[PDB]
Amino acid sequence: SGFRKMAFPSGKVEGCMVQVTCGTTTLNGLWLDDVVYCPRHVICTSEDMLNPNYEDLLIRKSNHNFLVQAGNVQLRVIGHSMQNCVLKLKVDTANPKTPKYKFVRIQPGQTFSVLACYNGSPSGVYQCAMRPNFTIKGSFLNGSCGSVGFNIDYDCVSFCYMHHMELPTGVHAGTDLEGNFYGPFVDRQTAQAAGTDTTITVNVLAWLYAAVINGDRWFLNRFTTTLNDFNLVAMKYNYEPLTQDHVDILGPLSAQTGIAVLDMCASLKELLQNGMNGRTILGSALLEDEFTPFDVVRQCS
Amino acid sequence: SGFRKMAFPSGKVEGCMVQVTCGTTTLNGLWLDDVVYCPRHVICTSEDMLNPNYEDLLIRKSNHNFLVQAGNVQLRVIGHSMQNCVLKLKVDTANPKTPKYKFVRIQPGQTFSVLACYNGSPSGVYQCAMRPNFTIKGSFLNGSCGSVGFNIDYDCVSFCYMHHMELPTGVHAGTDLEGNFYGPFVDRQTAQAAGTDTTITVNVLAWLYAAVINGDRWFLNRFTTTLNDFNLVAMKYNYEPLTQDHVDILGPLSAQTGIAVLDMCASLKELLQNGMNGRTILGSALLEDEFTPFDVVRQCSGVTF
Ligand SMILES: *[C@H](O)[C@H](CC(C)C)NC(=O)[C@H](CC(C)C)NC(=O)[C@H](CC(C)C)NC(=O)OCc1ccccc1
Ligand SMILES: *[C@H](O)[C@H](CC(C)C)NC(=O)[C@H](CC(C)C)NC(=O)[C@H](CC(C)C)NC(=O)OCc1ccccc1
Ligand SMILES: [Cl-]
Ligand code: NA
Repeated sequence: SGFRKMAFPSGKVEGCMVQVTCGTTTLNGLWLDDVVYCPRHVICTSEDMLNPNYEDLLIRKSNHNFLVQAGNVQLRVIGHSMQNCVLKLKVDTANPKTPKYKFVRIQPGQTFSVLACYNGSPSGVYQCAMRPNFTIKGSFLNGSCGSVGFNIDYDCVSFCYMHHMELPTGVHAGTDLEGNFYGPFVDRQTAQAAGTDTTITVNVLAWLYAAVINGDRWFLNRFTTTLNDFNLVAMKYNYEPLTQDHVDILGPLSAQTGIAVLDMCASLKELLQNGMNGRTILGSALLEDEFTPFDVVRQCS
Repeated sequence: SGFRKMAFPSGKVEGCMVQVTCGTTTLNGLWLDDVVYCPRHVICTSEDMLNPNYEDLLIRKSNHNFLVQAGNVQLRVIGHSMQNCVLKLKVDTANPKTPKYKFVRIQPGQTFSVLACYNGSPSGVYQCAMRPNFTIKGSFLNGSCGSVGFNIDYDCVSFCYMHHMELPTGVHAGTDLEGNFYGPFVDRQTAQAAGTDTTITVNVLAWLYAAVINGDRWFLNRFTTTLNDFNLVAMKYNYEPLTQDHVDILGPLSAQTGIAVLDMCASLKELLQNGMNGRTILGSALLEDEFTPFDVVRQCSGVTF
């Protein structure tokens, strides 16, 4: 029993983290096989942070301009290429610690673990979710760029996020490992702002099911709702629409608890209307939306 | 910016986890040098778990009764002994992945990372605190026994917890790596309960400092209090007493933010007596007490391991 925000063990990723320095900028890179992936803005200077021409900056670089350090070992760069907003540095040695891995681009509402790193060394590991507005709510300081997000279902590391930037509300933006930003952001210091964020409804429902699995029922009620009436109410609290895909996805947790999905929607409706009246659910006084249905099944079963 | 419940990187510990099987019970062990440590109740039967005489149950056991698997490799047990509630299985091979480590016993209010494991395979990592009632609010399923808690201090892993059991409220109990239970618990399936818990005051104060450092300031006020006055409020609201040593420990955060501890205590006093008036702090509608002062300084300064 118990329910915690649980990250994947980070050791398979720790063994991939390196430090990349170009000029006076240092950040982190991800060393897989004979390639180091990092944010391409490591090649910016303080003059071209607003409108960098990355193609023009990179053609001027020599391999020896990139200083890549893996623990105490300098790696030798022997070539390079840019893919969207990620730089791929070819090195003369393959990482002997390369795990089984893949690259996946995730959808809003998905969760992943972040291994926050500075100067190529790990600081800690935590769980995040891709918000509906394509930001994440991380914990990142100066130097954290190139830190990655990942899942490790089974024995394979799925890399889904590389950190690039912080926006004015203190939230974070980045790319997949093919260098495509999540959301409309660009790796330029021109004014940008995250959209109004919303709550990941399907994830809240999953967590309410987790609460029932863990022995709590105080928030249930005798009512039900149609899907459309649920979405008309949830709208008014800045909740994301619940789709029929989401209802299907909750089917297994529904079967395990005996609570029909639309009956759980009626419970959520009442919680939005009433609040918790001094009670908690799974140790929280707010409705939690950074556990997916898959996460709940992973941790409870 | 940002502030998250953050665990230590777990790689040094992942290389130490093994599977231990005795009879029909399988749980986890910790392989360090040429010893595997695991809960002694691995030796208990389905027919005999209510009032075990562990002394007597182990002499019947011999070495090849314990099946130890590191990944897909069997380790040969060559000796066995008991220390308090932990079994020590001597194996024929030293763990080549043994990190720099030590065994430590922590105090209530201290936090640590838990590497939850099943069948010798790490499955997840999360941050916990030793509650004042000596339980932890973990997440553990059948087969999780022998999962370990730890901190990292520079390059050294400090192991502080091994998981043994679940209490009726859904909270968890275990031992240090010398086999001493935390709390007034015993390793048998007799009636036991967690005591009434309290809130870890010095940790709440640390988390309020983290909030200020991240720009959440609405709860600050002009007032100050004294240690004596605040501790009466703390007692009243089932908060742990605040000692002068706690005040000194928070000193750094006090200097950095310009809010003296007794200044911040007057904020916490007001949040206890009046509540949050609908607002949140660092994304929480409750007062969070599982960040230590060290945890806050570490995360807010980017310390690495
Ligand atoms: C890499 O380690 C670092 C991580 C941050 C968490 C500090 N990223 C950057 O420095 C990044 C480089 C640019 C070229 C992508 N810049 C930012 O993240 C920057 C904030 C820094 C200076 C603290 N954000 C930014 O420029 O956002 C756009 C913007 C500009 C002006 C007004 C609003 C928004
Ligand atoms: C080890 O994998 C496992 C971890 C649990 C989280 C499943 N530990 C046990 O099975 C443990 C062994 C005993 C000898 C300490 N037993 C328990 O933890 C047990 C709950 C299990 C069956 C889920 N709880 C227990 O013994 O609590 C005391 C108790 C018993 C009966 C009535 C009141 C209190
Ligand atoms: Cl996805
Ligand atoms: Na004050």
